[PDB]
Amino acid sequence: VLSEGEWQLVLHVWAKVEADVAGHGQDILIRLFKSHPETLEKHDRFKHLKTEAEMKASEDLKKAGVTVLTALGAILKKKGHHEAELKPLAQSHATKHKIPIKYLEFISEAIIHVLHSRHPGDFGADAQGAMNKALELFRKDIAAKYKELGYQG
Ligand code: HEM
Ligand SMILES: O=N[O-]
Ligand SMILES: O=N[O-]
Repeated sequence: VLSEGEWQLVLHVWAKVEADVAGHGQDILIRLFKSHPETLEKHDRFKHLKTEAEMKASEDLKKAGVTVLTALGAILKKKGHHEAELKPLAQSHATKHKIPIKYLEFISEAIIHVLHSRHPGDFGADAQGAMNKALELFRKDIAAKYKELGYQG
């Protein structure tokens, strides 16, 4: 559990993300791919990209970032009561895309990095700690679902 104040910290900084979902998505995916290049291999449409500029110019990458953040924002807004939203995501990520937990850790790291970089006043120790808890809970619960589906990733 997060407290209600922790949830509110999460959603307060999220509202900043919602002002420009695509640009935040671009920064987060580029951070993920630069930090953990093996992750890029999972995206057949754009796995050939090399430079930061190429990544910024890619329509497909920009769409992917919005796809992620739209889903994740809907998850966060449930304040832990997200089983229904996690169900389809676990299904595709376990059985189709095969995204291991370690990669969800990497993207969680990238999200934290970008929020700290862009919104430090809204991302002090309080809010960092609350977002860390929120993303940990997402990963815990998705991991259980993965296993239910037969995927030990
Ligand atoms: C916060 C974590 C994540 C969220 C909320 C998320 C969400 C989504 C959603 C909503 C879709 C479209 C529907 C679906 O196929 O389920 C999608 C597709 C996909 N996801 Fe994720 N995702 C996450 C993390 C990741 C990571 C870390 C990777 C790869 C390293 C990944 C790889 C893919 C792939 C390969 C697709 C298919 C389309 C594509 O190639 O771009 N996802 N994801
Ligand atoms: O690489 N996240 O889709
Ligand atoms: O709590 N989600 O499976």
